[PDB]
Amino acid sequence: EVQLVQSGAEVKKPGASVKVSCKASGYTFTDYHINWVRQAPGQGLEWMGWIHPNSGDTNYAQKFQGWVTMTRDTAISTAYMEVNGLKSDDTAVYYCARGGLEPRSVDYYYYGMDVWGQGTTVTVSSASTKGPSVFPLAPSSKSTSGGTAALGCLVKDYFPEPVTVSWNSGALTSGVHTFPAVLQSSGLYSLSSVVTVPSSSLGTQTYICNVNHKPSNTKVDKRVEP
Amino acid sequence: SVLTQPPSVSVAPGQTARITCGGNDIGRKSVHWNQQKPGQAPVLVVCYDSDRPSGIPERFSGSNSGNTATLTISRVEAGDEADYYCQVWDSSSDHVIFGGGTKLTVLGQPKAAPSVTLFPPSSEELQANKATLVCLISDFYPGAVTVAWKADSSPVKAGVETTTPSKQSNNKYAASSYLSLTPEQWKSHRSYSCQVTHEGSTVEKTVAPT
Repeated sequence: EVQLVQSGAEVKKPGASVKVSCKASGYTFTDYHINWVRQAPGQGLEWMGWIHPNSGDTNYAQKFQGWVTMTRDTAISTAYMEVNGLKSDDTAVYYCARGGLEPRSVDYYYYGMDVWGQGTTVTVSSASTKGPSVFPLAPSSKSTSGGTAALGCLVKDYFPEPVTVSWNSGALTSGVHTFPAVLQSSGLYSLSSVVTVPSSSLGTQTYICNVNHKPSNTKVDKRVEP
Repeated sequence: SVLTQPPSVSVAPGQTARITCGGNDIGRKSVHWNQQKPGQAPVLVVCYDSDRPSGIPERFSGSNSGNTATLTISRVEAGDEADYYCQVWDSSSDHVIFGGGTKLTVLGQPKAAPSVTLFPPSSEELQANKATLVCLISDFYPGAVTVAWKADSSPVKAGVETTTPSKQSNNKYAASSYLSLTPEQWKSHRSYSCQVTHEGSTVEKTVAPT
């Protein structure tokens, strides 16, 4: 069956280039256009352009023309997309898709996309293994149920995923809410972990978040106080 | 040329979902529709306005007239949850254009409004010459939210980082949003706000350097 097999994840420094590949099988490569479409995290599909592998002719979208390059190697049935001068807005999944929907009318002479590749993830980042900085989030009762308080730990600017967080060395698990990390424009991650506790415990009970980033061999035990 | 879709549509199981795609004189073009199920590659569900590729359920129907193309899904089932996109080709610019996409939720539980918790920068972070505001959003359904930040009364777009929602053990959703500032910025305004919009209702929390 028709498949488009795409290359794997890349992590690239700002200003660098990345060249991703799309290998066609199950049909004759020169029979159909290859389209490229990218999708930034949580956002919409954005068409970049197409190439026809027979002629080699390209059609670049205005937004991408001249800092990306589409090529193909028909000897190995592979299309390439090269993105230059990478910036944080270029962190995205890059898809290739076959122009297999033949036009039905000369008035709309367009080959639509039918079969999609699985996408190549490109992360623009300073890219080096980096340990987190951990900051306390001091207790507040403003947004919790009556008689309770939320306190937490901010775990900032680490790479790659993941970081783990426990409280009081695991002795505290009720009321813990660790939020999955955000990948920032910087290409570094941040996450937060909050626990909800009795407000009467605050002047008395000690709360420590235990943070572990194994890739950087970093552990932090941060005391969180009123 | 621009194609407009609603960011989200919610429908009960068994009811009919309608997803619109607006475009000036879109009726003249042939419209194709993609379904992108969570974490899966896009697939074609409707081609040339109203045709179904093989394998696609007969419940999927398309229409195109005047200024609006519409994807219709009858007797919707949970497995239909996905982001849907229309696309056309604009001959005047030789561009392929995708609509902004529609998140379709098939309602498996009643709607649930978000709880919002906002933390100011810690004195420790400020000492490290950084400032991060932390806005934690939980217990909402459907799992779609938008976050806006303000400095005093003015919108702030720089330095904002927001997660996609993630399903909690209670089967509701959580997300988080972060605003990065310089200590000088943080100290020179009277307040900052995190505004969370969910299903047309808004929760706003505010913190002040004082």
